[PDB]
Amino acid sequence: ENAAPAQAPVSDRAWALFRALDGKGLVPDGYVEGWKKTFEEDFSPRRGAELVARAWTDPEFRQLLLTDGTAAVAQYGYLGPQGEYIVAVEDTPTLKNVIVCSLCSCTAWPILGLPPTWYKSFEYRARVVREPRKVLSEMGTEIASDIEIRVYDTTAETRYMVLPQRPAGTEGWSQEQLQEIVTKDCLIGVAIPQVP
Amino acid sequence: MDGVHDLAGVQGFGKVPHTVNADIGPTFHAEWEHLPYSLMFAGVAELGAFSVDEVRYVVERMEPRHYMMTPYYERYVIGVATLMVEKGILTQDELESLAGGPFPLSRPSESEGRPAPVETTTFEVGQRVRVRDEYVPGHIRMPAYCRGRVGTISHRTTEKWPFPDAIGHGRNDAGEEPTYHVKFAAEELFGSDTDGGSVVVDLFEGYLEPA
Ligand SMILES: [Fe+3]
Ligand SMILES: [Mg+2]
Ligand SMILES: [Mg+2]
Ligand SMILES: [Mg+2]
Ligand SMILES: [Mg+2]
Repeated sequence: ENAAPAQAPVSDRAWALFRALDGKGLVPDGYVEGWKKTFEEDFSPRRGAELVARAWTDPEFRQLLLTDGTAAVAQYGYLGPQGEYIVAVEDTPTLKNVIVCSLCSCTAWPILGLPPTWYKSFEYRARVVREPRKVLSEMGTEIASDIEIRVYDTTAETRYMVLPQRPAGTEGWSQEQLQEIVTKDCLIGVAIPQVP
Repeated sequence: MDGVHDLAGVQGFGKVPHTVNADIGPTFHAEWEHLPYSLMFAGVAELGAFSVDEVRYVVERMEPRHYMMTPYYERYVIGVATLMVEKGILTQDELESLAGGPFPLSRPSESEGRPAPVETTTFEVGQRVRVRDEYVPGHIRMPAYCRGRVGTISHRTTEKWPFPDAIGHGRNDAGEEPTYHVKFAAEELFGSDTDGGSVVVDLFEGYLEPA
């Protein structure tokens, strides 16, 4: 009762699917290898960090990023699969934004990178929509009592990034220096950028 | 589809398995893990055999206990394989022969889907809307926590996309609709039983009505 179905090892099943399609000429030469390289090397939260650092140091770009995220991201050439319509959401002294896909794993892949295991977890998908303060607290981020938390559930084609507040102690830093402290977790919204 | 995948608001789960900025390791933790997404794109972009919406729906169609015990990337191996069989591109026999053992698939659909709604409204930023009190057995991009609830429009998309309830079943009548960022107060969704502020759901026009 309630037992798992019998299954071949997952690696055997995944490669069986590949071989079945490949053996029928349906997968172009180097196709999955090309995607693997894109997923590993191109789609990256370093891109989102670059966008944040630019917005932090360039008021005109900040306004573009917050009004037409797609156009802002296009300037850097970072539009892509699962990142064609972008909206950046602005943290403020009274507002903390957090992103989830409660229904599966929807993420702005090209600028955040593929979602991490934890973001796709049933724990995150179930809980962050209902108790984001406790979830963030458990994850190591204390959100002050006077700050509204707003959770964006990625339920359609909008793909989100958080523009976090710029921390004190970073005044005059270069874009490279600022990029370094904007992590994947800052872009998802579960972390606040940290100054050493 | 009111399946177990509609997890938002479910109670009883433990801690999220992460502390902020912890090392998450490589993109792929096993040598096969890039295959489900890559073969999804082969199916969508190269073969034109199915839509991304159909991939979401076929994963929703996993038997519920099967869904709950299956790691993320493996669900997409199962989902893409299922679509390839349903579309007549592959057989389950050849998948199991190549796999060297059982390769159970998602369950057949119990709905033919539905067309893009005929009667909808163009909403404006600041307008109050209610999520249509409707039950859809096939694919839908409305999490149950917002069904029948009232919120305010914060954004209307400048692009339009096929209605998921249609294209998620490979129907010819998905049309196109914009979506709306609808902001709900936490208390509208979970009463006193929430510690949040607001939740913004990105909802197709066809899921909404004036409040
Ligand atoms: Fe998702
Ligand atoms: Mg300053
Ligand atoms: Mg300097
Ligand atoms: Mg439900
Ligand atoms: Mg297993």
